[PDB]
Amino acid sequence: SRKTYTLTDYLKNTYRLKLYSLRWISDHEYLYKQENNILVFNAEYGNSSVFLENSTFDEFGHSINDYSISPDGQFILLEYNYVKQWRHSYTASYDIYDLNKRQLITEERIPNNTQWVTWSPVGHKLAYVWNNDIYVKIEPNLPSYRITWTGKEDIIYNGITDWVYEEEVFSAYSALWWSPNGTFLAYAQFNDTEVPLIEYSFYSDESLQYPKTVRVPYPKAGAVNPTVKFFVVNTDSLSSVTNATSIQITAPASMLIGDHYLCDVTWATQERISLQWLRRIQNYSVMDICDYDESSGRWNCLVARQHIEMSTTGWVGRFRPSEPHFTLDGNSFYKIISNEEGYRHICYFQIDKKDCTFITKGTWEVIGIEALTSDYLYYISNEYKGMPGGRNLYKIQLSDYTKVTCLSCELNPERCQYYSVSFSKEAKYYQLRCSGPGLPLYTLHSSVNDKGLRVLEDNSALDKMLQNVQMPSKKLDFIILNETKFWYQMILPPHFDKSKKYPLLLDVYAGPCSQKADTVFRLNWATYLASTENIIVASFDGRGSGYQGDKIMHAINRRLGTFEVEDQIEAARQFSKMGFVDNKRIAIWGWSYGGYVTSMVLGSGSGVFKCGIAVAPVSRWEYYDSVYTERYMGLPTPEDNLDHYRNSTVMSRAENFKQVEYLLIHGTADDNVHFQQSAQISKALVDVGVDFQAMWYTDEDHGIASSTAHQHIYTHMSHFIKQCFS
Amino acid sequence: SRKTYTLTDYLKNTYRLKLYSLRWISDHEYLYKQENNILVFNAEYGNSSVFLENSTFDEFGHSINDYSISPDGQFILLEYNYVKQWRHSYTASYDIYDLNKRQLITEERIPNNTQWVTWSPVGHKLAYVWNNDIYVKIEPNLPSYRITWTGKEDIIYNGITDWVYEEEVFSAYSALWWSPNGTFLAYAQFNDTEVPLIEYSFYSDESLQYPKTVRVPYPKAGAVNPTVKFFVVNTDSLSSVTNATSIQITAPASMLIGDHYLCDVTWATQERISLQWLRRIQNYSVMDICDYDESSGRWNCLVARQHIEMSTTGWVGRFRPSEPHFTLDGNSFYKIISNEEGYRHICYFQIDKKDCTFITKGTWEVIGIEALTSDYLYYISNEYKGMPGGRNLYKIQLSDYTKVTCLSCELNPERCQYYSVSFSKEAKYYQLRCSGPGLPLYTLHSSVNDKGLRVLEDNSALDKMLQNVQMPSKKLDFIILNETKFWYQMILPPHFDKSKKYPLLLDVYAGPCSQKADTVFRLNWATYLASTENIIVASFDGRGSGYQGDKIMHAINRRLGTFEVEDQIEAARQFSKMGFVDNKRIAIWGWSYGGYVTSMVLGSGSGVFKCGIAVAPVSRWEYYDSVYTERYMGLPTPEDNLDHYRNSTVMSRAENFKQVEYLLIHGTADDNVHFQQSAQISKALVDVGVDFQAMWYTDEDHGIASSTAHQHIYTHMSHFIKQCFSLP
Ligand SMILES: *[C@@H]1O[C@H](CO)[C@@H](O[C@@H]2O[C@H](CO)[C@@H](O[C@@H]3O[C@H](CO)[C@@H](O)[C@H](O)[C@@H]3O)[C@H](O)[C@H]2NC(C)=O)[C@H](O)[C@H]1NC(C)=O
Ligand SMILES: *[C@@H]1O[C@H](CO)[C@@H](O[C@@H]2O[C@H](CO)[C@@H](O[C@@H]3O[C@H](CO)[C@@H](O)[C@H](O)[C@@H]3O)[C@H](O)[C@H]2NC(C)=O)[C@H](O)[C@H]1NC(C)=O
Ligand SMILES: *[C@@H]1O[C@H](CO)[C@@H](O[C@H]2O[C@H](CO)[C@@H](O[C@H]3O[C@H](CO)[C@@H](O)[C@H](O)[C@@H]3O)[C@H](O)[C@H]2NC(C)=O)[C@H](O)[C@H]1NC(C)=O
Ligand SMILES: *[C@@H]1O[C@H](CO[C@@H]2O[C@@H](C)[C@@H](O)[C@@H](O)[C@@H]2O)[C@@H](O[C@@H]2O[C@H](CO)[C@@H](O)[C@H](O)[C@H]2NC(C)=O)[C@H](O)[C@H]1NC(C)=O
Ligand SMILES: *[C@@H]1O[C@H](CO[C@@H]2O[C@@H](C)[C@@H](O)[C@@H](O)[C@@H]2O)[C@@H](O[C@@H]2O[C@H](CO)[C@@H](O)[C@H](O)[C@H]2NC(C)=O)[C@H](O)[C@H]1NC(C)=O
Ligand SMILES: *[C@H]1O[C@H](CO[C@@H]2O[C@@H](C)[C@@H](O)[C@@H](O)[C@@H]2O)[C@@H](O[C@@H]2O[C@H](CO)[C@@H](O)[C@H](O)[C@H]2NC(C)=O)[C@H](O)[C@H]1NC(C)=O
Ligand SMILES: *[C@@H]1O[C@H](CO)[C@@H](O[C@@H]2O[C@H](CO)[C@@H](O)[C@H](O)[C@H]2NC(C)=O)[C@H](O)[C@H]1NC(C)=O
Ligand SMILES: *[C@@H]1O[C@H](CO)[C@@H](O[C@@H]2O[C@H](CO)[C@@H](O)[C@H](O)[C@H]2NC(C)=O)[C@H](O)[C@H]1NC(C)=O
Ligand SMILES: *[C@@H]1O[C@H](CO)[C@@H](O[C@@H]2O[C@H](CO)[C@@H](O)[C@H](O)[C@H]2NC(C)=O)[C@H](O)[C@H]1NC(C)=O
Ligand SMILES: *[C@H]1O[C@H](CO)[C@@H](O[C@@H]2O[C@H](CO)[C@@H](O)[C@H](O)[C@H]2NC(C)=O)[C@H](O)[C@H]1NC(C)=O
Ligand SMILES: *[C@H]1O[C@H](CO)[C@@H](O[C@H]2O[C@H](CO)[C@@H](O)[C@H](O)[C@H]2NC(C)=O)[C@H](O)[C@H]1NC(C)=O
Ligand SMILES: *[C@@H]1O[C@H](CO)[C@@H](O)[C@H](O)[C@H]1NC(C)=O
Ligand SMILES: *[C@@H]1O[C@H](CO)[C@@H](O)[C@H](O)[C@H]1NC(C)=O
Ligand SMILES: *[C@@H]1O[C@H](CO)[C@@H](O)[C@H](O)[C@H]1NC(C)=O
Repeated sequence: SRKTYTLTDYLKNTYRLKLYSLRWISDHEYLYKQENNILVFNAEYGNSSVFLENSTFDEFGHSINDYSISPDGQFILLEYNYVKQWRHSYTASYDIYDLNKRQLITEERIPNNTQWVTWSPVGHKLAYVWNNDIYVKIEPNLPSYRITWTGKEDIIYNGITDWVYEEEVFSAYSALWWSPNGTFLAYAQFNDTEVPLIEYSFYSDESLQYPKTVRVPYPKAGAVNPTVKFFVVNTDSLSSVTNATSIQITAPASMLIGDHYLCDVTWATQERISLQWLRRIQNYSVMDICDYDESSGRWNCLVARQHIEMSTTGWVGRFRPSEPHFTLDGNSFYKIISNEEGYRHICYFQIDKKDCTFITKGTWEVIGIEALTSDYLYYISNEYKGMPGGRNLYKIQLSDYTKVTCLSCELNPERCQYYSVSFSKEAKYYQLRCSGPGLPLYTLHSSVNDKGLRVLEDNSALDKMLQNVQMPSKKLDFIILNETKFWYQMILPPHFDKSKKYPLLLDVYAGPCSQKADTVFRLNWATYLASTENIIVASFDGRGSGYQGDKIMHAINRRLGTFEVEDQIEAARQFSKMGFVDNKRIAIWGWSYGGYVTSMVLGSGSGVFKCGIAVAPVSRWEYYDSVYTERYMGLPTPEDNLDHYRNSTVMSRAENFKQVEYLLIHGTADDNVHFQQSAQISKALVDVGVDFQAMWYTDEDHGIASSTAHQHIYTHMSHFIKQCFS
Repeated sequence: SRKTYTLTDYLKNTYRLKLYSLRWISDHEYLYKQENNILVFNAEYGNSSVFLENSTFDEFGHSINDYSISPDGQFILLEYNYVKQWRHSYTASYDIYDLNKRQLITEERIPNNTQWVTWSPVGHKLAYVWNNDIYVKIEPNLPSYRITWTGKEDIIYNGITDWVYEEEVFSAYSALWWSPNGTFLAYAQFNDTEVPLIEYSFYSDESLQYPKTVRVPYPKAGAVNPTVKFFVVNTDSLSSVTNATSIQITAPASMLIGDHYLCDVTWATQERISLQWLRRIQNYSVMDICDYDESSGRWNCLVARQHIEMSTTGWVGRFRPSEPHFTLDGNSFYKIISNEEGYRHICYFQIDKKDCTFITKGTWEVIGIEALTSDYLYYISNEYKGMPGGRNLYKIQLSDYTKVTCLSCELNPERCQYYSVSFSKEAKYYQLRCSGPGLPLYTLHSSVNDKGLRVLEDNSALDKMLQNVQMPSKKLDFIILNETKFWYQMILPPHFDKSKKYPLLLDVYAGPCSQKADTVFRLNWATYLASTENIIVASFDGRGSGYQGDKIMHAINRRLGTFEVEDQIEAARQFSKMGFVDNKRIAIWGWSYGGYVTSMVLGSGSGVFKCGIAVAPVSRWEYYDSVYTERYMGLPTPEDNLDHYRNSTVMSRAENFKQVEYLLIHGTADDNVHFQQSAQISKALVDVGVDFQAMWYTDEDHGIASSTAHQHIYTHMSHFIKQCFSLP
């Protein structure tokens, strides 16, 4: 009855989801990138015009992998010679096209190997980083003003983050923030002088005679961290005969007393900036609010105007303290924080008042604040139907907190229970993005009355393609572990029959604040497994899970490798007793933190799992980065948590691996979870005489995403899974 | 009843081959260590006495890894804190024990982390290397004299070899040579300033937070090679000048013209030293004979005493130029070189006459010269029965070369066909060591009449245990191709039945001058595969193999990855034709050069082999060291042999791997055949979407010899072979 969704369909991307990536250029229009050009759309009516046909550069001489139009609409930044570095970082060459004269700028161009570029928020000023220093161009074709002169590879970073700040703090390579109208350029400076370097071989193409050694400043748990400083420069004052003057904003004293991090920067007004700092022991943070002083020329951060955010049950924030949303005058702000009961809700602050007022409450949480107007605060939460894995857009009336309206819950309940949003500049319009449980649905709306203007993309095409294939279904439900309920999902094989017994694969991650049971529609490996191999692929969110309150999330505080691994086993245990689950054929697999939990479960002696696959797993927390690890584990010292750091390794369970079939996989050029972690696991298994399966991927990183490697690993894992299940 | 030889038997070393390791301290006595008490024996009567009691060093605070008694036997060097490095090199701590006063010396001790220590050949002088510099101690308790000040980590090596000289040039770590009576100390100096570094991670124990990066000066094919200098210093002047001058002996001009190597150094007399040099293009070699000029205090090498040795079809020597053996007076010497018929035989040289006189036969080869007396010259060869895989001890009468006697051939023809020997200091006695085809047998003889004095060890214990197990058998024979015979061996399952069809595993190496078919008795993995799994494990010595003449050994000159590979495929076809092999279950495996061949065969498209396993394989010759690679391949340049370098990689045959089951294994800390080699193979396979099996071994080197790692790899390979053959 029709074909199934095969491995090749997945690996070759036969059935592709359509998207609608737009970028608002004002409160009324937005740009829409296409294959052959770029169009500007009028949100009110839906009509459009061509901004440029790309063919404008058919003879540019280079392949452009990205365009960036000045908020001005007068210039286009052309990026090419792209070279990826870490998850967000990369280098590239840049050319600027002057749209006024429709001519490429030939003078004073951006240097090759530029690390980062960004237009100012309003006109056409540019700030970029080259060789670790900051540069500013007031006009696209004029000479640049050198802002910093201390940049030095692997030592001093100006305007860009180092490895650990890029990955675990800002999730970005950029370390510069323009003020609202472009007057000031704020930036951070990182000093990795005493930060140890992780080193690993990179083999490159066959033609390279000698392997090269990659070295990157990377702080593992307890090691020396990079230090940070913050500055602000006035881009309207830069001379040309004189060096630029950058003003530093330091302290707070409660932070300077020891190791700390800069964890958030958000401008409040044209002359007021907010900064959030976090102590190395991540259960205490402080927000400073600094104002410019023309007469003194400094940036003053009045005490009494700062706000302390701490936690007695765990760390601060889901992954870091939340971003504040300042009112128009910048005298007050809204921000998500953990309420008295441990659930995250919106709290309303006055910049000089100590206590804030929660404007939302209940046993559910706010995911994020998306827009703020004098009229309403728009946000996304999982309140609807009490489903932690679902998400809807709401608006709360700032004059009457009793008037909360769900703007997406009812649009199409059967198809849409998971949304994300994108508001125009002043929130006059918003694009809704439904991503499950049905096919993605993109729509446009107007805020004044929340009218549904039009459908932007409904994936009707794809829908017609899948009706011809035996697709699996998704069951989202829960089980109860003494008092508390925990959710799980199952990707079910076509024509599922509870009378029949199916082999089950536990797909796991389970890191702090993770969520693997949700209402999102996915076309992945699990789809193939259930559709072609008739394997049920389950996922479970137990202790440590997010979006359900701190009682659940902080349950594994200072105790990674305990409750989240046990709950994973407990869940698997209840699944086996279900009846439509063959208890003799149950497997488990995960990537990264998921590889860690997979490995820990397999070495627990549960006897529940037959086989398991660990990809790029963490094996012992002392090998992982400081920011992430310490957030949950504290410091690896005897005074603190060294004992648990030593009790939660994978290698300590080696002996228990004699009862299962294990497949260990890792990319040799993994800069995140070092290949070292899996090399130590295999050595421990060898020392105990445990046979297992292994696969290394040379020169692949944490994503093992090169086209051929991606195909190889899934092909290799599939053989392993069906071999185990047959 | 009666069990077979199980994997565990092999992995747990249940059946052990007893040995009899002795050390001659004179022409009449030898030392024999019994794990606890080191006693000394009298060759003549066999009576012994304790030389050093068991407890003598208890409370030492350290475990003695090894002992070393000085020539005059007055002192003993205690080696502890051993830390292995490469194949022969290792660092350690040392203490000297005064036997004259039963005192442990505590003054001016040898430094910790000392790289190498050696007694003078006479007396009790000492020469050691620390931080790449040479130091000399005239008296065990007195302060040392520094000889070199140029020592520099990974840059300048004094008295010790760099990586490639240790592994490929000398097959030894030490780079210093005391003169016979100990007056002079000769040494070489290696400058690796311009030599590229191979870098790889070493993870160490779990406790190490950040992995260490190992970097070793290692010249790959065609890269810059270390340069060498040779010096000779007079140690008897150390206590009179403050800074004794090291006299340099350079040239030859024919060598200085371009890249070269110092390949051998041996003293001829108290004042005569011979040096052998080899051009980077290893088809030309020169030996200088230099005499000390008591007048100018310099060392001069007369050109009339210079001996050239070149090759028109291949390289010089089996792996390098042959070592000379000088007559007592140093005016003439013997040396193994290939004759006009391509066979390696011993010829007699006079130091100032260029034409040498061959003293041995033809259709076979001399393996090595073992001892030289005024009367006879003793050597080992494979002449007996025309079996290239057998080894026997002979002796030829120096005054009449027609008089040659075999001393080992007839001792026990059924049990012994492979011998090695150890002569006493003046060749008055000698121990014979038989290693196959029966169980090892050690005997002691007196050279006067070659009379057998007694049996030192006959492995009677082992013999008994084995009569209680179904052991496999071994067949050694040959096959004829293009009218040339090629030898092979097969380890046959118990109760072999030529009427049945057995699965077969081709055990390969096949490197230049290699020999995998011989008479040696072995208790290894193959023993288990045959005995327990009933699999036939075979080996074939094809073109390129050694001990059979240059016609066969040089067949692969400048052509690695060809004939040698094709011949292993033919061997499997030839074995199949024998009628007792299952055409559907033929596999192949190898280690190192054997991994390269296994891989090249699996990617050949033959379809003779179902599955294969490659351990630490070479994948492309441009990744292997210069000395070994260039010897057979020349330079990887377009003007020379680059085309074949590029045409002989394993990666270029990845597509062909879709039709076979492949298992690739490699140690991550392999300093010899770099992990890089397998890393590029796996990547090539991933690039064409071919599935395969893999296993890396964290921190294991080329030997993957750690106890746990050893048991693990053989256990893993067994699962693969059994699964491939549908066993058990
Ligand atoms: C080992 O071999 C290297 C060659 O790679 C030798 O290094 C070379 O040493 C000479 C010393 O005469 C250097 O020349 C000097 O260069 C400086 C420039 O900084 C100049 O001021 C001096 O007047 C002189 O010309 C040469 O640069 C250097 N080459 C390299 C690549 O380092 C080294 O001496 C050898 N060591 C031994 C113990 O043989
Ligand atoms: C024992 O004698 C040897 C041989 O003379 C001494 O070695 C030599 O020592 C000098 C000075 O330490 C080395 O440096 C030289 O410096 C000059 C001037 O800067 C420069 O022009 C030369 O190129 C060289 O770098 C010299 O290279 C070195 N030569 C050798 C063969 O080692 C040694 O220092 C003496 N030991 C004692 C304790 O006096
Ligand atoms: C980046 O951060 C560095 C420290 O992590 C700053 O530096 C400071 O710390 C070093 C120690 O690493 C001090 O000492 C250095 O010099 C002495 C003497 O030469 C050495 O003995 C010592 O080992 C260090 O190499 C420096 O004195 C100190 N710097 C200053 C200016 O006092 C570094 O300045 C900083 N860079 C920037 C741009 O902020
Ligand atoms: C999209 O079209 C509008 C004009 O649309 C028409 O007029 C509207 C009032 C309404 O009746 C629609 O149904 C009609 O189709 C463009 O508006 C013009 O914008 C330019 C500058 O951008 C301005 O000079 C004109 O005065 C505007 N016209 C009107 C009537 O206001 C708009 O520019 C179009 N957007 C794009 C991206 O093409
Ligand atoms: C081994 O024993 C000999 C003793 O030899 C004896 O006489 C022989 C003719 C023969 O009958 C043997 O069986 C006898 O045991 C020791 O030889 C002595 O050596 C010392 C010098 O070291 C010498 O001064 C003595 O005269 C020798 N003894 C005789 C009788 O001549 C020899 O030392 C013993 N070696 C060991 C290692 O124990
Ligand atoms: C960035 O480099 C490009 C390419 O130049 C080459 O590659 C560089 C990495 C470096 O190795 C240069 O020496 C190479 O020439 C520059 O583009 C120009 O390209 C033309 C032809 O392709 C060449 O004749 C020019 O010399 C190159 N450079 C200049 C200044 O003309 C590009 O200009 C460089 N970026 C900047 C800001 O100059
Ligand atoms: C701006 O500041 C920079 C950094 O101090 C100055 O540049 C350095 O000037 C010194 C002295 O001339 C040179 O030795 C360095 O090579 C320069 N570069 C660096 C990175 O230090 C620069 O001179 C200053 N310019 C003005 C106008 O004051
Ligand atoms: C961008 O913001 C800056 C800072 O508020 C504005 O600059 C100020 O302009 C006022 C004029 O009303 C001056 O009195 C201040 O001295 C300026 N401050 C500084 C630091 O220069 C600027 O006007 C804003 N830009 C625009 C286009 O409105
Ligand atoms: C933030 O974390 C620190 C460190 O875990 C807490 O301080 C420690 O608390 C434990 C008891 O819970 C004591 O044994 C230690 O002596 C305390 N100090 C240190 C340096 O470890 C601190 O209480 C936490 N803050 C909050 C608000 O809970
Ligand atoms: C062994 O070493 C030398 C070998 O040259 C012997 O000969 C002496 O050598 C030195 C040169 O180093 C000359 O100055 C002496 O004249 C040589 N001796 C004679 C008698 O001419 C030396 O005799 C031997 N030393 C020992 C300890 O045996
Ligand atoms: C040893 O082999 C080398 C191979 O490099 C020979 O080198 C040269 O001479 C050959 C014969 O005349 C030429 O065919 C080669 O092209 C040339 N090699 C180079 C790099 O130019 C060398 O002659 C041989 N020596 C002997 C004695 O045969
Ligand atoms: C309660 O549930 C948790 C996890 O669901 C489990 O670890 C624990 O044993 C149960 N009982 C108690 C008293 O905590
Ligand atoms: C060698 O090292 C040990 C341990 O550090 C030390 O006790 C001993 O004195 C050292 N010996 C020498 C000769 O330096
Ligand atoms: C004949 O050539 C060699 C012997 O010279 C032999 O090994 C081979 O099998 C035969 N044929 C071919 C094509 O090599």
